Amino acid sequence: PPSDHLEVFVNEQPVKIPKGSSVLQACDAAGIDIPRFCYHQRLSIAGNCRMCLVEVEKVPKPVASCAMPAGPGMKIKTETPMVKKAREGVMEFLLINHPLDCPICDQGGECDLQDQAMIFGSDRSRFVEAKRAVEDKNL
Amino acid sequence: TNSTDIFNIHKDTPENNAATSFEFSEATLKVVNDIIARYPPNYKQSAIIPVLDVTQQENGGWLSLAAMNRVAKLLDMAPIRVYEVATFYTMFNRTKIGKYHVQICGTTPCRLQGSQKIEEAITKHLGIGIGQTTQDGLFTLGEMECMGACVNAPMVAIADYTKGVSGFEYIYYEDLTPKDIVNILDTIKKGGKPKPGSQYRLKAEPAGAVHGGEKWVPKDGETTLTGAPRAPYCRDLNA
Amino acid sequence: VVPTFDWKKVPVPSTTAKDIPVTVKGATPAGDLRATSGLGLGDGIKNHTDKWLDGDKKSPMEYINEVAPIKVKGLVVASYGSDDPALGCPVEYINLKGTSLENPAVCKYTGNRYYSDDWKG
Amino acid sequence: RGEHALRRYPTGEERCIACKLCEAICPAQAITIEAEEREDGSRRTTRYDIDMTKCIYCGFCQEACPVDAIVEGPNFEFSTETREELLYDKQKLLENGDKWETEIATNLRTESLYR
Amino acid sequence: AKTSFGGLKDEDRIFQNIYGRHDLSIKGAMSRGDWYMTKEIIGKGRDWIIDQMKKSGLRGRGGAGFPSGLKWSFMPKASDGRPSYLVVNGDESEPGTCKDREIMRHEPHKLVEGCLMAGVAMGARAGYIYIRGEFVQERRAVERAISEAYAKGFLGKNACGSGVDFDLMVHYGAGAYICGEETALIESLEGKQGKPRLKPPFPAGVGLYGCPTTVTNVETVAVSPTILRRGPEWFSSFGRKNNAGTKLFCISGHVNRPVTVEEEMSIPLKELIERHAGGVRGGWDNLLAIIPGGSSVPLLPKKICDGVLMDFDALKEAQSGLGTAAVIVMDKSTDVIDAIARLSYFYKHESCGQCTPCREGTGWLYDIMTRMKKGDARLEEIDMLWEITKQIEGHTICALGDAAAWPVQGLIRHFRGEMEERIKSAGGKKKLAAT
Amino acid sequence: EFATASADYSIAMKKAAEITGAAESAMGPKEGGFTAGVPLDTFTRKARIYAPARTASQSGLARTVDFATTTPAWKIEFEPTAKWQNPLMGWTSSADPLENVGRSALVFYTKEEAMRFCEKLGWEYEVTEPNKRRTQRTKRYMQYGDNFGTKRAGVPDLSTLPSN
Ligand SMILES: Cc1cc2nc3c(=O)[nH]c(=O)nc-3n(C[C@H](O)[C@H](O)[C@H](O)COP(=O)(O)O)c2cc1C
Ligand code: SF4
Ligand code: SF4
Ligand code: SF4
Ligand code: FES
Ligand code: FES
Repeated sequence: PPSDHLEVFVNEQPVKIPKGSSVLQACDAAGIDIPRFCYHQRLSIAGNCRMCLVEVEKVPKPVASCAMPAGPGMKIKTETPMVKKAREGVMEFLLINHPLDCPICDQGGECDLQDQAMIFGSDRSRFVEAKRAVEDKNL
Repeated sequence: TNSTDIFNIHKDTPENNAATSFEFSEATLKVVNDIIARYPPNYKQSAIIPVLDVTQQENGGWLSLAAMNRVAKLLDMAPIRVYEVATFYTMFNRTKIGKYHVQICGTTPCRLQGSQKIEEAITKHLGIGIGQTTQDGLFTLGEMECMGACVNAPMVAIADYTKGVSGFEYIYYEDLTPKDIVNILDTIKKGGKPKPGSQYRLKAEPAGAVHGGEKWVPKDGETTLTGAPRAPYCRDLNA
Repeated sequence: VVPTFDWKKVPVPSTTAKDIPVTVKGATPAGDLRATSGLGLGDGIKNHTDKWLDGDKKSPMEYINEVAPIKVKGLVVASYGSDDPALGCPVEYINLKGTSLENPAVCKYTGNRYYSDDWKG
Repeated sequence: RGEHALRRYPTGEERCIACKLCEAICPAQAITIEAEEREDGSRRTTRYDIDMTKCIYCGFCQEACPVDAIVEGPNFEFSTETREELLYDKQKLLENGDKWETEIATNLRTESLYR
Repeated sequence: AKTSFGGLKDEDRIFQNIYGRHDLSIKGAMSRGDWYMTKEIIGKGRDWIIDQMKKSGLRGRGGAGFPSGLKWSFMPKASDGRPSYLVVNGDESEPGTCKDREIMRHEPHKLVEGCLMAGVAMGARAGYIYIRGEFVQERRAVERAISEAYAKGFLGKNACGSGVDFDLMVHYGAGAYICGEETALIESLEGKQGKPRLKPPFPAGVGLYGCPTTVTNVETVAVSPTILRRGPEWFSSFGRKNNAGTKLFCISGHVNRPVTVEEEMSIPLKELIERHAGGVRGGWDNLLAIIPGGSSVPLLPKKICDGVLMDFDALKEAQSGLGTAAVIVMDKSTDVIDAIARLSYFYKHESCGQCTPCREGTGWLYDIMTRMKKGDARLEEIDMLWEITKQIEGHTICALGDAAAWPVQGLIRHFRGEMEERIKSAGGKKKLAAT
Repeated sequence: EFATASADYSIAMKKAAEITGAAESAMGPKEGGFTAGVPLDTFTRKARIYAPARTASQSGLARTVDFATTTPAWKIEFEPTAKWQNPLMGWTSSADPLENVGRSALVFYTKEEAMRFCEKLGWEYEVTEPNKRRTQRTKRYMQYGDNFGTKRAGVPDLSTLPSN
């Protein structure tokens, strides 16, 4: 085979991954668990939550690691100041319209949004506007 | 999303329910089948936006649940995809409107030219605000974003639904004052045809401007392309 | 080809079918599935309020049913449960479009009911 | 920090919404809660017990409550002759709140400036 | 090399009938030089047309400014099993921009011949034109030109008697500004909501129906036959280096003579406005601010505008961009916070809602700007506003998030004193009730 | 280069586990239960050595065997004994002394460490190997570009074009 396993660098550590793997899968093979909301292993890739944003060398923008394929010799950084600022900003955008519903919500205690806000987000908000309200649906 | 449509879910009405019937006429079905042939057969779903537009003139200016379900059956796609497309785009009305749909641009290049005074004139004359229909069922007032007529700002577009698909007219009326839009509305109400385009010049050529949204002030100056048009010409493509 | 399935000819045991916990109108459609736990089953109690209240005492659900819905101007309302926001619940933003006096919207914290005559209706 | 009590809104609806935060924070494990949904769709408790002989009277449950439903009221004179009289269920705690509501509200009008 | 640019002659303008003054049929277009020597140009070859378009220095007129010759060369050169598609962008929903309306309404045969030239240059078998749904008469005129070009055998099998096959079709939208983005336009053309795809993949690799596809602007497509006939050296003789050619400019707002006019690139703003448009309403000293490139680029104040050239590599160094070269002029009677607030409302209204920062933060930007217009804010909320724009920008799927952040950045940068004075003087009517 | 959790006190925990003389301590079977001083019928019960799978409600992987070298994930669990309801209050009553001691306190880095603890204490054990996650995606939707590929409906036929 023409080198069916390619080598990438995650935080200066060499990682061998199968071909066609994304940046997120290379981060997972390096022992790093990237925060995510829309990616799933069993579903198709969407790339709309913007929580999986990491930094790749010679790219001026944060890339979405779930959707971006991993190229040969790629250098991935997951703990630079722009990655942490990106995570806090995306979490702040996720929380401005969310209802203050954790006491009455059934996910409280096993919530991805709560735990990811505790770990990768900030501790304050600066939002004092009115929120979006949605009627419920019968399914 | 537009005006007049505050719901992104279906609300049952005696006029609008699952029991309501829609069917195409012969000529409209010919038009729809001609639209479908523009696209590959295995990608027949590409034809949804023009077909839904034609269905909107056929039904009388708005899409009902029955019309959307008929379009879904016609293009062999699930109805939820059709509901997605119909709720995504601004021109698709999903509630019953009037015979003429008056849409005014409100974006900043029209706003500097005094679109707010034109809105005030329309509301003082017709007696309705944005998102409303008159009690006679004649006019529906709506707001739009930039319509690509900014050098002739401020402008109004008016949609004609009184003649069905064959006589559908979407007419821009540009370089307006309160008097111009009042006259256009009176001309439509009296049964005449108001003049399309700008009310004080032909096209986007250099002439005056509406000063303060109340008065056209003509101004002379340099105009290009005033001479004879250019002759055909080609260089020697060989070497 | 692919014949339709008749669900109306499917048998359900009568002991099971007559014991479905359902809801009155409130915050749901009337008649949908009501979640229950096992408490009170040994004492034969199928009602929510009877599991902790004994007697002909006035229940909290009968208290909130006597307060009429409140007319609010606008499309969204903020519910605190008090005049002072420090003394009430976390703020709840409740949709008011599509609402009337007959079908109002209810706060999930307080049970107060709201409606608006502003959604072109 | 005196005798525990359960509170209502001025309408007469319970403030408690069965979030189980006071049960989680309780270092003595003196609280036992069960819940299901009420017939109008509301999220309410069916059991709310406080073992007053297990309680340490810390007030952590009062801090954890986001709707001010459980409080420690101003009562300290509640000695009994049997220990079964000190295993409070939900009905007695609501009765305590209905007894002490005006005093609790007067106290909370001052203590809300600090908390 | 020439140093002073502007004052383009009438004999060098590409669009000789941009005002619709002459006959609009195919005999009038063919007598004015359109459809001339098309078979001879096609017979030169694909590589020849690519090289000639590369040498002209023509950049993308859609708003980004990528070189058109290298972009057209991204298409594959051989056969793998899939056909190739040309798609031409005639959405033009940018606020201030009304040049493609004129090209589609008054010179459609230039657009059709350019579609043929670009499709031959990229190996494309079929073509689609995505016209705006609000442009009904423009769509009718384009379809008339397409029917006329079919009736003379210019489009179809054995196109212009050259042996190459090309077909042209008309699609139209239904009122979404986001459908001007490339992959969003493909998604709407495929029969879906106009929500952009993530890149990679790229449309020249996987585009419409999974096939190689190039999306190009109407004005980019239409100038190509004149460039091929009159030469790349003629086209590159206008404007600065790397900034070649002529450009349609739309001047709107507080201007005595608003106009869509063709002019040489690298012309100054003051020259472009005082001539061809009658100057600023009330004199040049009554100028307050100018947006030089539509709505997605930051505004400029009076000091930068007096001297800056309308150019790609000149507005960018002035912390702005050329964009679509749509010029919006405000005077000293303008509330510039109110104008940028209505722009924020536009970007809130036009968000497609796919990704988190655009969908949630455009409404937040609009709320903050609405509070800033009345002065009901705090002074540090301005720095918060800058931080929120930096949180949206560069963090989204497509470039509408950047286009939503950029006007607020320009407003803060050039008029922070106005915002601070609006906050401070609002307390002359709000703190008299607190005491 | 070597950097495997090289910024915390766990470096000072991995060594101090390999100090010489103390890294080779070993006892015979059931001997640690004789000196533990707990009743000997406790060691007639059965134990399970297993690593618990990821919860279905969340997507994070921290409490799994993926981070086995970083965090202790192997557990020792016992079968349940009788429970009943209190007649006065309804609280759940039990007589099991090992009701929460394995699930709260006993965690191990590897399977063999938990086996060694069970062997020296005298518990009979069964070991359950956890199910391995699969990372390779399906052929359809393998990459993001397969959402928009030609596998949706095939290559489009160009037979509805004008001039066919
Ligand atoms: C929000 C948004 C709107 C756009 N609208 C248009 C448009 O109306 N017309 C256009 O030609 N390009 C538009 N574009 C740019 C296209 O994505 C694309 O870059 C351009 O059409 C390519 O044409 P070119 O040949 O000039 O490079 C838009 C881009 C974005 C992000
Ligand atoms: S006061 Fe302390 S001991 Fe009493 S119920 Fe609250 S947390 Fe438990
Ligand atoms: S008393 Fe308060 S904290 Fe305790 S369950 Fe009820 S709402 Fe939650
Ligand atoms: S930036 Fe806005 S328009 Fe673009 S994909 Fe994201 S939400 Fe949609
Ligand atoms: S996980 Fe949501 S953008 Fe990648
Ligand atoms: S701003 Fe009104 S047409 Fe563009």
